[PDB]
Amino acid sequence: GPGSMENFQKVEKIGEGTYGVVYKARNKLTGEVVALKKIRLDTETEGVPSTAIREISLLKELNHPNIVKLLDVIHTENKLYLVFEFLHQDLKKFMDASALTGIPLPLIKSYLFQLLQGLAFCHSHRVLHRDLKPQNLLINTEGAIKLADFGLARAFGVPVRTYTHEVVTLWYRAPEILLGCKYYSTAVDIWSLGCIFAEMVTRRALFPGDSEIDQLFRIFRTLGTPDEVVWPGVTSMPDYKPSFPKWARQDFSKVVPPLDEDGRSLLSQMLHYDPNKRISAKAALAHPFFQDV
Amino acid sequence: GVNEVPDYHEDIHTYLREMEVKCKPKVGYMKKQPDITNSMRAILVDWLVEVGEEYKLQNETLHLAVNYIDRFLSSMSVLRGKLQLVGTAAMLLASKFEEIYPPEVAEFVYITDDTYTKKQVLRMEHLVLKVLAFDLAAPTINQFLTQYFLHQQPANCKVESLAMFLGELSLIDADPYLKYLPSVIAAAAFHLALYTVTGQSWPESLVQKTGYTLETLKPCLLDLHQTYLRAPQHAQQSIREKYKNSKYHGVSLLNPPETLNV
Ligand SMILES: O=c1cc(Br)cc[nH]1
Ligand SMILES: O=c1cc(Br)cc[nH]1
Repeated sequence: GPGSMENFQKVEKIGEGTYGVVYKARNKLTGEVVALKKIRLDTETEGVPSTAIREISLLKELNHPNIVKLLDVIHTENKLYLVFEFLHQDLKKFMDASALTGIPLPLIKSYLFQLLQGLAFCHSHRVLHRDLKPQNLLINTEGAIKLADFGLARAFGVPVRTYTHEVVTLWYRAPEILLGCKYYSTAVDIWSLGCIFAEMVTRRALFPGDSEIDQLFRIFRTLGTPDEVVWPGVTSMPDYKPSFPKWARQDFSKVVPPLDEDGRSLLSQMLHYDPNKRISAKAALAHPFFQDV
Repeated sequence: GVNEVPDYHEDIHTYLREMEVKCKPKVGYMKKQPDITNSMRAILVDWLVEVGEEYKLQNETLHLAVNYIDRFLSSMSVLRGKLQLVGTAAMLLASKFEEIYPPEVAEFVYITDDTYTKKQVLRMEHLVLKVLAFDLAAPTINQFLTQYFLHQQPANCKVESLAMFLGELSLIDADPYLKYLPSVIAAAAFHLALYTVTGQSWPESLVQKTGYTLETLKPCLLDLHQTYLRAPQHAQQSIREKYKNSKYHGVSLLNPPETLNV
């Protein structure tokens, strides 16, 4: 709208999603460093892809310090460039590359708190993210962390209706999705963040399944196989099976041993089986875990 | 439970109220269109209802498309020959936004009886995106209705379907319904549906939520009551046909009340 490509100087390639590549670039007039996401449309025979229609439309609304900021959209006849604020790294690379003796607890706290602020803002604005994972959380040099990659996101109504099944990268996917439930809601994003919290502490994925059924069984062996008492309705869910093994819930202090009482408390509330009892982002912001952020 | 987002439904309602003002078409645009009329638009929307049925699209998709059209026609003059092209592109965009499995472009070309080419549809999709600056997450009548439904005691499916029906009828007639915001039409529809099926009225709990009273809703109620009474006579009938179906509890067959006692 405001910009054109002539004011940008590409610096280097920084990644790629589908539909194309991401470059780091510099605005030649203002000095601003940006990420340019190319979406190729001339190759597309179905016009502008729905992932991009959702990403652009939803990100235009979502203005928050912990959500990656869409600065502009350059729409040529043949190409679409999304101009974003630049952030140097994602949380996955940070975990791998630094964080060899760990992420210090203050930084884990700061990050989780920010992630929860970002997510609460999404939910307050009728948006499910539906792909929260460390690769889609970007950090800058100042200590901020921000939700990114809204290609899988969706504007919901209240109450929710049936949306796309099999969303969320498997390791971060909530049990209600895995059991084929007719409806899912804001709670699926909380589940992902719970997994991410754990992963920040250990630097390994909490539930690294190789399949839908393996993913379920890994959750069950950690949190116990759910029944009607812990999760009313679970046994009536489309892909629940009576033959599921009945694993005992293990002590939660063995799930993430280095984690303190407050951390354990918050983590357990994020990983509650029942989507109705699972803590909201809004409510989690007040958890005692964050008192010293 | 969480499917009703208890912790967010108020924030969401407030935000939608703000956005429906932003996403509002110009009330008087049809008079500024040299070559098209309310009647032509009624034909278009009625056809989009059929298309919605033919492809088993969500009702939300239909409402979004109508929003896109009305905003587009608020700044772009269109010849009658191209009105359907705008509508086809709008329905495509709404489908890509809202549907799990949107129909392919080819199917959208097919339903225009090859009046247009695939290239024309795709170029109009771009133009529509440019004109709306990609602001596609617009509040609809339905987004408000579903929230209002949560104040029923108890829930009644004929009330819900009847309200949806009345809300859809309002899409057809730019005069008078362009003057009313989605949240107001939804309120009028909900009250009228509730009153018709059960004799009850707009509940106090929704007065609390919305700020709207029967006084506030009175003008819209009076138009919507007229629309309901006249609906068998209207030139466009696709919504009545659609809501005869058991999917919507055959609500279009319910008799409208002769008076409202407001
Ligand atoms: O490096 C990046 C990538 C995206 Br996408 C957005 C901001 N920064
Ligand atoms: O391997 C499995 C086990 C069960 Br029970 C159901 C599906 N697949």
